[PDB]
Parts: sequence; C-alpha cells; structure tokens
Amino acid sequence: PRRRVIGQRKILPDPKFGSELLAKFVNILMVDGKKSTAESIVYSALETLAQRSGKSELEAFEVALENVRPTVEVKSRRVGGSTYQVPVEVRPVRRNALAMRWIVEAARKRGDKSMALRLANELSDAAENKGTAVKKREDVHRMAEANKAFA
Amino acid sequence: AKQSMKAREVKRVALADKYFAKRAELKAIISDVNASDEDRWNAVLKLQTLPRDSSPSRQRNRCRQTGRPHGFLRKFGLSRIKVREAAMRGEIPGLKKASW
Amino acid sequence: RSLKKGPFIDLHLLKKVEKAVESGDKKPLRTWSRRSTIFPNMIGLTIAVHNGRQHVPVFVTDEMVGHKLGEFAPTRTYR
Amino acid sequence: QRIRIRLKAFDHRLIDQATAEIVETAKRTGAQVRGPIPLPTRKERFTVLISPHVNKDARDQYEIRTHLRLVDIVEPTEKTVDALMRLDLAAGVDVQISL
Amino acid sequence: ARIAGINIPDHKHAVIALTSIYGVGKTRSKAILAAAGIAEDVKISELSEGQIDTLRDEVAKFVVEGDLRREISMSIKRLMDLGCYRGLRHRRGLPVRGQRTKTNARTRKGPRKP
Amino acid sequence: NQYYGTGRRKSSAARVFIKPGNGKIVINQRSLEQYFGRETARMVVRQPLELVDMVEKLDLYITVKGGGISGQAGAIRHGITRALMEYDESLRSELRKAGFVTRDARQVERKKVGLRKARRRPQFSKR
RNA sequence: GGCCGGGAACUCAAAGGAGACUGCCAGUGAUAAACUGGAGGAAGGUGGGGAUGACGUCAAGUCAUCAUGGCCCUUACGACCAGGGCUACACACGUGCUACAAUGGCGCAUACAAAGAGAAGCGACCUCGCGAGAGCAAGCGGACCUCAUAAAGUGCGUCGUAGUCCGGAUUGGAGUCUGCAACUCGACUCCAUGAAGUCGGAAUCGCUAGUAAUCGUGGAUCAGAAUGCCACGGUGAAUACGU
Repeated sequence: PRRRVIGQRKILPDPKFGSELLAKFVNILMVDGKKSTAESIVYSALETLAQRSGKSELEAFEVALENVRPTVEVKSRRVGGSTYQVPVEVRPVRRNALAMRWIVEAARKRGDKSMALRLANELSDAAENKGTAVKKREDVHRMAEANKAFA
Repeated sequence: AKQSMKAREVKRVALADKYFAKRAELKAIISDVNASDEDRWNAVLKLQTLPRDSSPSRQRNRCRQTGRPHGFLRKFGLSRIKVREAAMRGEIPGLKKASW
Repeated sequence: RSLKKGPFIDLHLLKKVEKAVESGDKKPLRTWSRRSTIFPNMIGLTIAVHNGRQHVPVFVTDEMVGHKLGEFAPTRTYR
Repeated sequence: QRIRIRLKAFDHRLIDQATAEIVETAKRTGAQVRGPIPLPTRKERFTVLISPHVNKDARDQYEIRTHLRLVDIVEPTEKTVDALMRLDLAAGVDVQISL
Repeated sequence: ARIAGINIPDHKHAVIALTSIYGVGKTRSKAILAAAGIAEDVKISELSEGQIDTLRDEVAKFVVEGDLRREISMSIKRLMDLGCYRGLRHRRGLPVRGQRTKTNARTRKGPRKP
Repeated sequence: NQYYGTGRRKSSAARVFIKPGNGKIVINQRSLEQYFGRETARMVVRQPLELVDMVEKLDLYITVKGGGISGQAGAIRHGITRALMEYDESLRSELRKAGFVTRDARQVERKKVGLRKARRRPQFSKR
C-alpha cells in the first residue's frame, strides 16, 4: 500500500508440540478451509520421518528447512525499455516462507500412494540434501550470481 | 394494459364463481378409488364439456391500478412501481426504508 | 396420463368416429384435436389433422394404437 | 375462569399506551393481573426494482414491523369483564380476548 | 470364469465382476449374489464349479445379451418405419426428448464442423 | 457457594459454575473427552486454568448453546475467565496480559445487492 | 423425560438507561493546529457494517407500466374463437453448474446452527408400496403445531493409479403428481445402456479478515415448473519490502 501500516496477526501454537513454525506449516499445507486433514497428514508424516531418522521431529524438520533456506534473490527492474535482474537480500521471515512453500510444492508433484508418504520422502530427501527444492535453491543462487554487476 | 385485456379477467372470475360448485366434487370423483368401473368415464366427458374459462388456472394476477402482468406482489395487490410511489407518498401503514 | 384415470379423447371426435365406423364411409375426417389418443376402433380410416396451416391426412394402422394423433403432423419446415 | 388478552400493532408507543390503559383499568376493579410480557417482533422484508425499464442493480428495500403484547387475569369479578368488553382503543391497535 | 457367452474377470469381488455382463447393474448383481448364496466380498477365483453353475442358472432368468440387443434394435426401427416425430429425429441425428439445439447437442451431433 | 461466569463468541453462549476440589469437568451432562473430540478444542478449554496453577483444585459445571465447535470452545474459555476473576480478583493482570479477557466481536458480514457474496463481485468484460 | 410441585437467580425476549469525548500521562511542534507511544476499559483515535448521490456531462435509457403536444386507421392498424410459433440449427461471443479423483469414491454408526413461511394453507401419528407417492386423519392464524434430517466433520471396513468401484451426456422399457389437456413443449421415480474429459494456446477476472476458498438452510414470482435473484449460518487461510 501507499500510506498504511501492516501489523502482525497473532498465531496459535500447535497442540502437541508447541511449534509456531509447525502451525505455519499446517496453514501452508492447508486446503479449502479444512484444518484437521492437514494436521493429520503433518503428524503422520512427522512420525514416520522420526522413525526413519532416529531423532526428534523438531530436529528433523529444522535440518530439512536449513538445507533449503535461501539467502539472496533477484528482483526485476525496468530501465531504458529493458529488463534488469538486480540481486537483493532476503529477510528471515521470507526465508522461512519460501522454504516451506517450495517443500510443499515439490512434495505435491511426486507419484507415491498417499500425501503422508509423499511428504515423508520429500523431507528425508531434503535432509540428505538432494531433491527438487534444493535444485530450486541452487538455481536461484546461480541466477543471483550471474548478475552481480548490477548490484 | 388494454381495456379488452382488462375485461377478459372479469369474465373469467365471474365464470369461475358460477361453476365452482359443479366442478368441485360432482365431477372430481375421478380420484375416487371405489366409485365404479366406468361411471367416471361420463364424469371426465361431462367435465371437459364445461366452458374453458371456468378453470381457476386461467387467471393472471394484474395490477389493480394499471394492469401490468409482470412484477406483482400479493401483499399489496399492486406492481413494483406503484408500490414505490404509494410508499414514498406515505399511504401504506407501517412501511419504511430498511437497513441492517 | 396417470393410470386409474383412463385415456383421453374428445367427445366431438368420439361421436364422429363411432358414426363412421357404424355406417360405411371413406371420406377423410377433419380434426383440430392433435391431443386425442388413438383407439383400436379407429383402424382403417383417414383423419386429416391440423398442423397450423393445413390438414395432413393420416391413414390409421394397427401399429399406431396408443399414441397421440399429433405425432404424425409435424409443424416446422426445415430445408 | 381466566381471561387472556393479546395486543398487536405497528408502533410501540401506541401499544404501550393501550396496554397501560388496560392494566390500570383492570386493577381499578379489584382483580389481580400478571404484568405485560413482551413477545418477539416480526419483520417482513421486500426488495424492488426502481427503474422503469432495464437496470437490474438499482433496488430499494423495505420492511414492516409487528409488535406483540400479552396480558392475563386470573380471578375476576362480574363487573370487570363488563368493563373490559366495554372499553375502547385507538385506531391502529388490534385486541383479542380469550376466555 | 465364463458365465454367459463371454468371460469375466478373475481378480475382483463378485458383485463388481458380474457387472461386466451387458444387462446386469449394481442392483441385479446383488440380487443374483443373494439368490445364489455367496458372499459379495469374494474374488471369483476362489469359487468352485458348483457355485459357478448356480450363478449361471440364476443369470439365465434375465434377458442379457443378443436378445436384448435385438429388442432395442426392433424398437428403434419400429419407430423409424412408423415415421413419427421420434423416428424422424432418430434418423436425422438430433436429440429427442426436447432439449436445445441452438447451442450444445454435441453428443448427438459430433465434433465441431462435421 | 459457587462462582459464576458467562461467555459469548460468534453465535454461542455459555454458563459456567465453579466449586473447589478434585478437578473434574462436565459439559451438557458429558465429559470433555466425549463432548469435544478435537485436540485444539480441548486445549482451548484448558488454557485459562493451565495459565494459573489451579488445574487440579476446582470442579466445573458448564452448559453451552449455539454455534459450532470453535465458537463454543471460545465461549467456554471466556466464561471460565470471568468466573476466575470473580472468585480471586488478583489474576486479572495475568489474564489480561494473556488476552483472555476481551470479547472477540467479529461476526458474519451481510450479503449485498449486485454482489454474489459479502465482497465477491461477478466477472468483468471490457468489451 | 422441566415430567411433577415449585423458584424469578442465570440464558433469553423488547421497553427506559450508562458508556468513547484526543477525556488522562510523556515526547515533537510556531506560545498553533496536530502528530508518535503508554495507562485503564467490552470496545481507541470516522471501533465493524448499512441508508444518505452537490452545480453539471453523455440530444445516454424508457411513447410498451403510467401520463401527455403533433401525426396516422376507424365494415379496420379496432372485437371474439380453435390450431401453430416465441423452445427452429451448418456456425460466432458473454455469464454459470458438473468433472478430469486417493486432502478421494462406496457401506455401517454417531456431534454441533442461524434466519424464515403457513387458510382454496402448512399437514404430524398409523397402515400399503423397493421408490416418486396413496388411504384414513390430530394440531395450528402460531416463543405452543407443521414445514424440519443441517452438511462438511468424527470412528471402523473396502477400493490400490486403471479411462478405474473416477465422471456422468445420450438412448430403450415401466410409472407418479398438478392441470379440462404434459406430441410439438413439465418436474420427479425404478430397471438397463454407459459418451467427452487425464488440469486446458495467444488473451483475461475477483479478493486485504472473519475477507477469499469450501459445506449446507430459507423466501418472493408460483396449480405445476431454478444451476438464476434476494437472504442465513458452520469450518476457515496466504501476503503487503515499496511507488
């Protein structure tokens, strides 16, 4: 907006593990006004991931997110009837949001049986540092590196 | 509307009032489950023999002041335009502009 | 249409068909009543039925019983 | 032997005037009455098109309100019923008496 | 299993496998299974010979194939020969049962620009 | 002697009664587990008591009417908050700082002429 | 079993009242108007939503709702009646509903609403029918009776990526109801058939909070005919660095 101020909206912690990050993750996974379905999917996937990795659910989730967070992006500008791709920094909140969205988008496009299995496999691959989300992060970094002369 | 189109409705209402009793039951025993084998054949025949304008489903609600056959409200007997005019002039008890 | 009510037919057509079949005649019977059902009694006559502009003649056969007279006088012209 | 009176109107000031008159007149003649209980209002709503020909998003919305009141008297005398049936009310109030 | 003139699948529950006959739906399937006396959560491949014979006898009470095909045939050609409104539409390729022709009617017309 | 509270949220109303001793809960002649089969719901009903150290020192008798699961849970929480304030009158600061004392007042917006919802508008064609 | 005696506390009903004013504390500012924070309070800076449309513009729309100058016909461009058409079909466009599935389809069992209508009307309980319905027949001009079961949800099975236990056009055969009369041209019911479609080229639209998205409920017009119009509640998000 032009002459406005945006305030933060209070978020409520998840029931079992009091994770605001996990409440946000459920929100982003959510679809069509149904929250219980998303909560069930998230909990099932996290449980299977913990069984597979032999660590806490929070720790596995955090490792996955750390392996996918970005740090520099590219923003468009118009100069002389042409387009420039100026590199810019990223804030922590935007880092978190981008990571979660990329993870969910990657998971939704696989070919397993159920969404819980899809998400578990995607999170495990991210933890091992290979997959579509990390591919996207690498591509973003490369496109930011190619344009360092326009800083 | 037209004067002839207004007269037609008077005719229809009069005939309905005239033949109501005859049409009511003396002819509508066709729905009877134990009337007879074909003592209702004559019932259907002599029902269709009656004038067509006597069936209540051949009447159309028209505005009492103008004659318009579209946009009718049963509570007031008028069309939307005349309802609005009378409401603004203040001649319909209890009615006003609403908001919530 | 519903049973326990019987078929439909108009009296001014029933009477004409009865008279013709009782006596012997072959001239066509004029009718504007496209809504009258066809009876077994009516086999072997010729009924000219209105369609808006003229009278179309139909010669009755055993296979036509139970239908409406209006299915054999179409009303719209195309090509 | 108990009498019940129902009052209906389009205006609450008028209804209050009539009901107060009823209650005071009744109490003037010995018998006892349970106060006037207010009952739910009714709202009838209409929506109309305001142009003569074509415009469909131009509309007016109207409503009518009906106000309702109840009074009941339990142990009357002979003269109270006479007075109550003799009474008179304003133009826009409707009253019903049940024995 | 080969119940009627055709074969039927041998890896799906009976109430569904029977549907492959041309003339048996989800109602007749359950009715036939109930009359025979076999559970409906059964894979056909677990049946015996006598059970299949009972199924054949049960299925042999409805018009199933060939006969009903011929029936619909004679119905349609009876209409066309009679030459009524429905027969005219049936020969001309347009929808019977009313419906609009100014737009749509593509099931009875075909792809655009015949 | 009992302590009373009244709660409202969306289109729901709740009556709450509090006594001391041996924590137990009944909502409409049923227990928490049977009534609310949603973990979020149970957590909302339990929040105000956990915020203080009286989880297992009071008995609760509650009735509720109108709305849905989330609305009824919010109403019950509000009622508990009012009852506790009446009973103690020294936890007001903590309850306010948590935010349980305010009456949430966002209802459903009405439908308007020419739109197809409160704010959704039909499709447009510049031609 | 609020079912009984009872009670007038609480929820609720509709009548009179109180409350919000930059009124108080600190800083900036021209001794100014105002601006940025805090306390208390259900609510804080026009708290949320509605009605309310300035002088004027487009010879903008409506002689067919009504009224009205001028012109025109009056054994006819004015009455009355039966049957047809406005529902046509090589083709082009705008607004919608239902999909192309597993955050799902089918079976069994069970939480939680708001707002409306009823006299030539709304119609319970009981019996018959697989079903739409039929026969007897209470109550109700109504916070009392009827319409009238909310659905998504929750628990247990089954289907295992197939044009399928996905989707439901189209067609044959039997019926029901309103109506003098359902061929052209009505709405529903049962049995059988089982189409295109696997997320849509260049274009292009709506939305800043209890909003978008999703699920059900009612009313006017009406003998009978909504997926459209006007209303009601349940679950309930993402993002705003900046010009």
